[PDB]
Amino acid sequence: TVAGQFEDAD
Amino acid sequence: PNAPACMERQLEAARYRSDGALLLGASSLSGRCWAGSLWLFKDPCAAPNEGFCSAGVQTEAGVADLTWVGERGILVASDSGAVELWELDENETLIVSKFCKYEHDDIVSTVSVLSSGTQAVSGSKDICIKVWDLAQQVVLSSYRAHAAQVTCVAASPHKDSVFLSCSEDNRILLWDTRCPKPASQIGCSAPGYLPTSLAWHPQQSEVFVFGDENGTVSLVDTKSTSCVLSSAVHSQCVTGLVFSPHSVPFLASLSEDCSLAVLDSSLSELFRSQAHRDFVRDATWSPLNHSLLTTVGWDHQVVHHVVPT
Amino acid sequence: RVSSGRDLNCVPEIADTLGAVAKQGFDFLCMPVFHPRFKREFIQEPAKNRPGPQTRSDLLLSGRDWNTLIVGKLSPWIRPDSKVEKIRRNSEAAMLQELNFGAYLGLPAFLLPLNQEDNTNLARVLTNHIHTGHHSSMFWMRVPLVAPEDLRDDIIENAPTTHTEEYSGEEKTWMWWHNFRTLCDYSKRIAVALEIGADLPSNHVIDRWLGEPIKAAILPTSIFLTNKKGFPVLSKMHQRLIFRLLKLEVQFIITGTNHHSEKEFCSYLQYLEYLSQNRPPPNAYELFAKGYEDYLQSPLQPLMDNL
Amino acid sequence: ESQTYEVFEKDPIKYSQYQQAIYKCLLDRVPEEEKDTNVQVLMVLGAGRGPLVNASLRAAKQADRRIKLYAVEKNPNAVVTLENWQFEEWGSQVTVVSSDMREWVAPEKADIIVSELLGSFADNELSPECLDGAQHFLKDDGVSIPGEYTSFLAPISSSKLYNEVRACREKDRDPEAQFEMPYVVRLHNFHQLSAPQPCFTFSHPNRDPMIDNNRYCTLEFPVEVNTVLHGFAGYFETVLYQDITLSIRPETHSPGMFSWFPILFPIKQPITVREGQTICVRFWRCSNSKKVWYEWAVTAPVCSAIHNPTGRSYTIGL
Amino acid sequence: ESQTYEVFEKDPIKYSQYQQAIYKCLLDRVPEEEKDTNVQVLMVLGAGRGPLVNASLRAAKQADRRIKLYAVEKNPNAVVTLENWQFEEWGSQVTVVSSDMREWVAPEKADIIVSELLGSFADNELSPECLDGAQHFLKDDGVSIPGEYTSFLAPISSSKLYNEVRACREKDRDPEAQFEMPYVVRLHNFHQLSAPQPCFTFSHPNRDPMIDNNRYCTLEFPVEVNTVLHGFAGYFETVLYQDITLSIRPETHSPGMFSWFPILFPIKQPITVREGQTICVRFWRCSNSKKVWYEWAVTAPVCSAIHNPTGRSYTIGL
Amino acid sequence: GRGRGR
Amino acid sequence: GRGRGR
Amino acid sequence: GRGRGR
Ligand SMILES: Nc1ncnc2c1ncn2[C@@H]1O[C@H](C[C@@H](N)CC[C@H](N)C(=O)O)[C@@H](O)[C@H]1O
Ligand SMILES: Nc1ncnc2c1ncn2[C@@H]1O[C@H](C[C@@H](N)CC[C@H](N)C(=O)O)[C@@H](O)[C@H]1O
Repeated sequence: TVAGQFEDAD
Repeated sequence: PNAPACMERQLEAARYRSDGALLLGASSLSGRCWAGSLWLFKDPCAAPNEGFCSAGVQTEAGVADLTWVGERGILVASDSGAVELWELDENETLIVSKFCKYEHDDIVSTVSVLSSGTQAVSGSKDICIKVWDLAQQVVLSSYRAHAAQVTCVAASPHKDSVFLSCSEDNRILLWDTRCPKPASQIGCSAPGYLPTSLAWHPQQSEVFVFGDENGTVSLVDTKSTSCVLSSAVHSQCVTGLVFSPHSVPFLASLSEDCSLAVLDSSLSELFRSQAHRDFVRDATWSPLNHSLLTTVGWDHQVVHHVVPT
Repeated sequence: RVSSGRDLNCVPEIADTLGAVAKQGFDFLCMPVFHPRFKREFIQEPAKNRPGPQTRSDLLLSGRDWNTLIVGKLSPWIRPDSKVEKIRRNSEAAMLQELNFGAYLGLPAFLLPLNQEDNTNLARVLTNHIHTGHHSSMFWMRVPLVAPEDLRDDIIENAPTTHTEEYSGEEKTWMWWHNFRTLCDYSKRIAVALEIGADLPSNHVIDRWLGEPIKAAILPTSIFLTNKKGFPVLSKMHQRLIFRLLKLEVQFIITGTNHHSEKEFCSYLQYLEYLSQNRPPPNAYELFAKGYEDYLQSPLQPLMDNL
Repeated sequence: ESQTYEVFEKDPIKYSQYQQAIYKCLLDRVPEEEKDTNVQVLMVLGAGRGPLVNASLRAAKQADRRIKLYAVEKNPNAVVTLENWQFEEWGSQVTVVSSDMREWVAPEKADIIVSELLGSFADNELSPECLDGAQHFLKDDGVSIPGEYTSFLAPISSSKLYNEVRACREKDRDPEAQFEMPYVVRLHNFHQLSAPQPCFTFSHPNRDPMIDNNRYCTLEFPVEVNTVLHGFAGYFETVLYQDITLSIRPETHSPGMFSWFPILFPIKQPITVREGQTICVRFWRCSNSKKVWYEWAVTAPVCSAIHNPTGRSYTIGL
Repeated sequence: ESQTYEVFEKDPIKYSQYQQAIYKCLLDRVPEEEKDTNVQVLMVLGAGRGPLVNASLRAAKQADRRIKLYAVEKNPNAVVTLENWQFEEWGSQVTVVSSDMREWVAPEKADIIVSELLGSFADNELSPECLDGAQHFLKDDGVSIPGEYTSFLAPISSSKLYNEVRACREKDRDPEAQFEMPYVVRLHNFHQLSAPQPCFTFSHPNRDPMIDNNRYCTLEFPVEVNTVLHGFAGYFETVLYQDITLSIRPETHSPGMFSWFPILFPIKQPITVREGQTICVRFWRCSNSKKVWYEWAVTAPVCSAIHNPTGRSYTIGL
Repeated sequence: GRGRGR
Repeated sequence: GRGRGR
Repeated sequence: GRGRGR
């Protein structure tokens, strides 16, 4: 749903 | 008292309030619903009749342990891995949930309150101990020093931020959270049998007692060279240990063998009983009469004993 | 889809718990058949005569639901390898009772732990149960990749940890497994359910593990990292391991509590879906070979017989 | 398993007839003048998951006779389900016993004992042994439901059944053991060479000073088809109480009832038969206080080996 | 068979030791001032053909103590010989009973119980079960002969014995079954890797609140040379009464005794061993109220499958 | 096995 | 049987 | 046979 919901943690 | 209709048939915790009121936590370990409940009796004798309970409430899940946070605060450990705090109303007629957190994984096996009274310590079966600030309503700290289930924890009654913890990995650790690497590994130095319960001596500092699987109550000193004196009083594991409020406390021990044993300072069996028909879960000394001991077990009984103190 | 399940040890009521689990998108629930804290005795007179039911009845669920939705767990208090004769005997009796009840319910799988090095008595009891009657319940052994003793923090003053490489010491958990299946004689009804844990071991250890008959993989919710948006995520090594496991068609079991309270628990499962998709799609060879993997077939002999 | 009991409970005819028999027995035993004061002790043996207990309670309610009920069950999981039922619904009226009836010592003498231990063959599941063990705690005037049961045999020809039996070769076993054990089959594709004839009869309670279950029977079956005999199909009938009956025999098959399938006793070698050549067969029911087994052989028209001697290939543990 | 008893009676050492133990117990139990009135009731369980009865009579005669002798036997064929003996020589002094001590009801309590049920492993013949059954008719101050027996194990490597056991490939049976059953064999061509260690121990009479014969043992054997473990030899040592003892353990073998041979517990695959390693093995004695079987597994240096799980291959009929 | 068999 | 098997 | 064997 949210854009970049699954983007890796930095 | 607009309380639950009936209790769960497996009493799990008993605690005497300074005023004399008895808090009794029960859970349903069998049947369709595995729920829990708490009850407060202004008259210990009337218990466990649900009609004479001064107050009562039904918890979300089972109740594994509980403790008095003060004169009206009740801190409870739940099978859902949640630690919760309830508060009595001004009239002490209703138990109202105040706080409830699911920080712990698995099921919280035990809980305790530090001497300061505003902080608590909990141990879970998921290899972890946690220190909470009740006033702040957060988890101050989390530790993983054991390699197996944290069987028991016991706050120091005389020194704040000091508490013992015993696990199934056969380690007894004396945590002093004021310094780095708080765990101290101080113990009997006898890895023979796993510990099962701990108890600080109310009067003597740095001196405590513990129990193992084979029902051997051992008295040890923190500052000593692991020197201990032990007695094989029970034929089964010692589920709990309680010290009397006398100036020379007697040690009350209850075991899986469904028996009670009151021992002197020398661990000599001063009195014994086998009234219960099942596991004895908890015992507590009545503040009004120091010779009266109230014990609760899974047989759904509250047994009052008069000890020859 | 990626078969995913939920691991719970506190189930106040089955109906609502299953409703909530299904709503979150899980496919099966791992639960205790008996209450975890309800100790039971079998050789002590006052205790063995305990009245009343010993557990919730099977009538609560349809026979289909038991056979597909539920996975039994062994009670934590059962320690068949205890040093005390009484405790050992009680643990044996309790484990046998729980396994028999699981068979009675016809559970598809039953989850047992391997948290300690020595498991000879447990293996003996399980083998005895297998060679007794006819039942089809698989057994999943929960074996951490890293032993619990090695994952504890350096908090003890008198028992400090060691930073030695311990190349041979990282395989110990596998040994625990290897012995166990050896004791049970490579029974086809025993499978592994390894627990990922926070930190991964050397890549060779993971490669060795991937050759074992892994059926499930336990993901604690504590290993998921938090991204800048507050959602759970996994590190690169964890992502690679998850890809390799997905290539094996393993069943993922999310365990623990919702650490990312701001979000929903389903957020965890969704992430696995995001990993399920976007993975390298199968090539022509893999698609061709699908359906024939680890399936033994005799070679052709065109000279002797006609194709 | 749970599914076994679940499929058992799908049959309404058996439990309805059990309820009818219990109701009639209660009416007979308790006269109207003693309705308020007389309470009958009823013991349900092998209560399983409790359908028999529910039937007994409904029969007592409709007959308006007071009853006190015991439910004996040896399976611990069925015991768990029964205890949950008792706590939830039945209450103090039903007392659950988790013990084998042969070893249990009852606190009271039962007025009625209701049981269901009838396999495809009448006494396949050792109903006689369990009931004779339970008789010791029955009243001198007590009643046992089912009252009596008989088993029937009928020769059958089935190339398909013989082929499937021959295909039951189990490695790690005597090569010809599959032919020495009975199977329960629907016998959809078969030819019956004669009407079934009674084989064994059992009645309870057994007041005979001799108490033995070993039996020997000989049967003659006229043949009018000149075919090949492949095995023996076994059915059974039972009288629960007076008129109330329950059977699976084709001529008197209970309508709708589907809880049992005919049993099959194979023969090692097919035997050709002619227009005459009455088929003479012999059946033995033997035991040794630790096992029970059946031995059968055909003596006419052409003899055959004795099957399953000394329980060599198939036995039922006591 | 009669030949078995014939070979049994050849050994004089066993019966001489039994007579000595009896004699001593009688002397201890009957003081001189009560010599002519204190008549001790002595029961010989599993009397067999008489040898124990003759030994008891000789011990009583040489001790000058009055005795009253019962001889219990279940084998009817041996009962015939016992009755002939009693009618001919013993007379009314000896009462012969044709029953099983586990079900017989003695008319009165007995001061002493004499039995010779010891097997090669001292429990493979279910001596503990029979003696526990017999204990119900023993006086509170009674004595049991043997009063205690221990069974010892010792690893052994023998290619010849391994090949022999491999050659015991029976038909219509699991090909690996031969490796899951103990064998009693005269160990001649074998190498013993370590000294035997006590495996199991039983004592009678048993007065503890709980009576259970299920046992679990773990043994560690140091090894000082490269070798190939092939099995475990098993011996026993019995303390008949005080110093009077019988043993077949090599370091304390009873001189001249030949009535017992060591038992052999094989393992499926040979286990290579190196000096400095320790062979860790585990033994289980399990019983299900109808059978008694052993289960053994090798845990170190390399694991091996549990042998004979649930008495799959070898069982002793209770 | 629906009916009366395994 | 696919591949080169049976 | 002799000894203690069948
Ligand atoms: N000797 C015995 N003592 C006690 N229960 C027994 C014995 N033999 C069989 N049973 C039980 O009898 C039951 C058989 C019945 N459940 C069969 C279906 C029947 N309609 C019922 O539900 O009662 C099983 O639960 C068996 O465990
Ligand atoms: N449970 C039992 N009840 C009665 N007799 C038994 C039982 N078990 C074994 N026996 C008998 O015990 C005897 C064993 C002895 N004969 C062994 C040799 C011994 N030297 C003797 O001749 O007495 C056999 O005759 C068995 O039939």
